[PDB]
Order: sequence, then structure tokens, then C-alpha cells
Amino acid sequence: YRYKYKLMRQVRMCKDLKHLIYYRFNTGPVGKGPGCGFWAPGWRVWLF
RNA sequence: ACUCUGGUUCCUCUGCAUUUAACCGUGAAAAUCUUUCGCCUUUUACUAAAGAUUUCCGUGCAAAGGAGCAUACAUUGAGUAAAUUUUUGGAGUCCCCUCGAAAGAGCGGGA
Ligand SMILES: [Mg+2]
Repeated sequence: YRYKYKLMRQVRMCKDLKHLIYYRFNTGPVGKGPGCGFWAPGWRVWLF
């Protein structure tokens, strides 16, 4: 971000996808904490 | 009877994918310029909207050439195989009057 502050656009978007993914992932007995490994949405952002 | 060609899979070149309601992309970046908002003692890197252009990751089809695999001649464009009322298994023949040298023609007449 130091060398390209517009990259805050993608930083925000991966923060937004994490909330999207986690709150559907962490449902029922699956609690808070590590293990949410659905890496594909976040990966795509950085390829674009 | 004519000329027309082996299937598949892959590589690469060339051309085209504008009458967009909308869509070569059921996905989604970056830049430049112009303008308008917000940061700010400046510039860069920025905010977030508009308009105009670019680059980049990709897409489709046609056509040509080549490279691998196992193997088949047909088949495309041009063009093949019924004696019972309505058609293709005979209601057909023959003979007088008329106009005209000539040969036909009248819902002509007769067997
Ligand atoms: Mg100065």
C-alpha cells in the first residue's frame, strides 16, 4: 500500500469477502477462530 | 456417368468478431487526459463520481500450414429407379351431308 495507495481498494474487498465467507462458514458448531480455508475469493481479487 | 475429401488430438500464423437495447468476458483490473467533489502548508502516492481514450488477463469463429496417434470409402457441392371407374395397359374403329383441285371441320348424323 505504501507504493500504491489505490491498492486499498483490494484490501477492503478481501476484508469484505472474509466477512462474507466467515459468517456463512462459522455457522452452527463451527465457531470463531482459524480454519476457514476457502481461499478462492480472496485469491481472485489479487489476480485481477 | 464428374471433381471431391482419410479420422481424430495438438501447435502456430493470418483474417474477422461496431447497425451493440443488451452479450466477443453469466467474470472484472490499471493507467492517461478533461472536469467536479475531499484530504493538504508542495509534489508523488490519493478520495469518488462523470466524460473521452489506452494498456493488460482472457473469448469466439473461419481459413491455411505443420506436428502426434491409432486407420477407413462410403459420402458432401452437382444429380436415379402399381392391367378393374379419376391419368401409365384402349370406348376403339368404320360410313354419309357440307366447304373445296388439294385436306380437314361442324356438341353434324349412322353401325
Ligand atoms: Mg519548490
